[PDB]
Amino acid sequence: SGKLRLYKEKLEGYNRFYSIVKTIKMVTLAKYRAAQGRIRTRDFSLRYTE
Amino acid sequence: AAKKYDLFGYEVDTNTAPWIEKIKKCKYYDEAGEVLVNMNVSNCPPDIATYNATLQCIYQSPSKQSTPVDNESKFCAMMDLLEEMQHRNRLKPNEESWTWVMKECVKSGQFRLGYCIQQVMETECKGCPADLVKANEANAQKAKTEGKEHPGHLSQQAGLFDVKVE
Amino acid sequence: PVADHKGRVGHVSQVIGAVVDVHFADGVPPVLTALDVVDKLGRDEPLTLEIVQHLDAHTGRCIAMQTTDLLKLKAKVVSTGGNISVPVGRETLGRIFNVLGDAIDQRGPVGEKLRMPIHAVAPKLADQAAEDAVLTTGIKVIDLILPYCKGGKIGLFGGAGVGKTVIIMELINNVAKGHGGFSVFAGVGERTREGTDLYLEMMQSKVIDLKGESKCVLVYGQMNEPPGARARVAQSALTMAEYFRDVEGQDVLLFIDNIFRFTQANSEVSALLGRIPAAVGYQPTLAEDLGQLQERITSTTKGSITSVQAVYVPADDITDPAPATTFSHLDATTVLDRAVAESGIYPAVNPLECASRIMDPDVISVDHYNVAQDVVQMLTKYRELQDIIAVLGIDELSEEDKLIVDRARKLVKFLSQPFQVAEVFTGMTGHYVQLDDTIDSFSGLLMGTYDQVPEMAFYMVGGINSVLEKAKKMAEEAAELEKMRRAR
Amino acid sequence: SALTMAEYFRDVEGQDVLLFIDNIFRFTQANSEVSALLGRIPAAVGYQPTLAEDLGQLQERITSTTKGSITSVQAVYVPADDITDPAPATTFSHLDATTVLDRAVAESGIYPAVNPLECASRIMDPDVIS
Repeated sequence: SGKLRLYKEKLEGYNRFYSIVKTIKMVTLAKYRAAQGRIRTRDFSLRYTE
Repeated sequence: AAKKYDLFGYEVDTNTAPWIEKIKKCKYYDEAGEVLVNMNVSNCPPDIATYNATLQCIYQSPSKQSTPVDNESKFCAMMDLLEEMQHRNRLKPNEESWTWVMKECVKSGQFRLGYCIQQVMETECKGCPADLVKANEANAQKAKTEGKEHPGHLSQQAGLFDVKVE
Repeated sequence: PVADHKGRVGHVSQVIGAVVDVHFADGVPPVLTALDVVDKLGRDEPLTLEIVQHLDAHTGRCIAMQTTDLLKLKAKVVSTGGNISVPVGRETLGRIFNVLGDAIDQRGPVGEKLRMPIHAVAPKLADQAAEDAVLTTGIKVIDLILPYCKGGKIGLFGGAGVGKTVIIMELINNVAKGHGGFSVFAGVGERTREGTDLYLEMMQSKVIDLKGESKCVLVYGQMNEPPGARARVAQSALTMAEYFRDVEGQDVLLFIDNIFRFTQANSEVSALLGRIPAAVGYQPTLAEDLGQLQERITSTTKGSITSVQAVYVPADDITDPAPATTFSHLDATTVLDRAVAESGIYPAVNPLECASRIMDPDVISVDHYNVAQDVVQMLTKYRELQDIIAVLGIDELSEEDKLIVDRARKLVKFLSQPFQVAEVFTGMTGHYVQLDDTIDSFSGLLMGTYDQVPEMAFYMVGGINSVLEKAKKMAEEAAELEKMRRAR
Repeated sequence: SALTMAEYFRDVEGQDVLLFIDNIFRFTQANSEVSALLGRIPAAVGYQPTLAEDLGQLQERITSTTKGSITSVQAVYVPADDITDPAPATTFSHLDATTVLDRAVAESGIYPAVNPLECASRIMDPDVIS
């Protein structure tokens, strides 16, 4: 049946979308964990720039 | 005397001698396997003695069948049988079992397998019969004297673009 | 007493597939009556038929329990005087039976003293238990988070690779050990390969002691049998359990594997009769067929029968009529996950995925309910903290969060138990944890009393005392290591 | 009737003959229409219960024998582009080469609208082709 075929295609297609985006989160998670070092190493550079 | 029992607890027949006599009367060692099949079908599980006779039949028989088979190998048949009596039908090969295999290697001329069997017998058994070791080494010297230690095609040189994959 | 229809003779009028019409001159016997094809026919097995419908005052339509090959018309058929009869008693322990109650184990005659009909009315409303009671299985996870209901149905979701067989065997051993009740296993639509494996394993765990006393009966209506048998094997096993429940007043355990194959078998039988299937394609009597079976499984004033049924979800659709109708009769749910097993936790049970209806103070003790809820809450928080530590870092957790993580990890390790059935294979001696110990052991851990014990001391141990003794053996073991590493 | 003519050319004349058929699905459709009036319970989707055998007998006659060769090209209609329909699905097993057209490819301006990921050929082997 076509209607069942359509829905099955849609579900897996959305699953492929969840996979390509789950990877993005892992990537941007790394670029944020590594980038969290600035918070500890900031706020004293610009003291006299104030 | 003591009654062995099967996986479901039922008793089994332990009188293997009558069937061993049948094996000793086989002219081709493929017939020996048929006797073993009848033994199991009769609820008579072959023991170490029965397997030893079968190995003897393989060594002492001319060929597997009356007509030649393309790739007959007595050593393979013996090793396959040994795997059955150790890995599948829980039992242990003994010295006689390995010696028969070694006798086949020296008789056939496969000296390289003799080295492995010699290592097996020494590691597993007390030691390999020195007579068989001497014969196996003698075969090795004959090959090297005749320059046939390895097949020729392996020795022949080759290159990246000189190898026919086939 | 004897029924008048015993010995009544009839002739096979019509044969189609597994459906046979028998004509009786003196009148068709009552429905569900069993008949034997006396005619020789040169067959290899006897042919038994069960009346399911009455076509007229003399003709009756029946379903054959065996193959109907070589069955000619006009063949003689003799009534057995009642419904199918199955042997019941202590003589059936450690034996394998079929729908007809015949020992298929080739281990000598059964020698029963009594037989009972397969079809028996469910207990009346006046026979129901006065109050709900807990079934102490001896397993820390089950007794704490998803306690069993005496006389209730438990859906054991999970397939192969999670230790279902060992959990089944452990329950069989524990129930007899603690409650002194027997067990009946019913393989409905069972692969004959797996049925053989279970019998061999049960003999190795000695739940079926051929030279001693067994504590389990087996009834196997495997796939190879026609649908007329796979739809009655469960009832036959249920009849055996009912005998122990009533005559002996025990608390029996009835395992059914699966309950979906029971639905499938009864669906095929209905189709053969020509009944119009309902939605999806199941028989119109789907609800009644399950009801006539489940309702017979309850806790009466004499004893009880707690059933552990393995549920299969077709096409992974939880809304399918078969599982949907089955869930309406399940009192508890036990979910097994491969992921838990791969982590080294046995039994592999997902505590947050299980459920139970007796998880209420009105039934279980207030302390038991409070502890169980606290464990569930801590586990849920632990999952949330897992996401954070895998995102921001473990060091980012506050002091309270770190303590919660440590306690939760101990709980996860502490939920694993060594089963006595696995002593031979795993070597380590098993443990039977009493409910009182379980509540105290987990209650103390939640408060923080055991905050100094090492985490690994809870892995595959039974009870709080085992945690302490294993700590001694660890502290003393490490003492030698220090004297070695200090020296040398 | 057309196949019989081809068979005669194959056997009696011993010639290599081409056989074009368009559309083979209609043969199944015609049988389904009359099947209901013949007192045959419809099968799944609604085709006649003899769908497989009726098509199989005709297809087996369309073959190359030791006397001559028939190169057969049959157009197959897929109702509503449902390639899992019983009629098209029963024809894939009677063919050496299967050219599976796609509507999406055609809508993109690509002609012929062949979907190479769904097509197959038996002679796609190193032994037969270079």
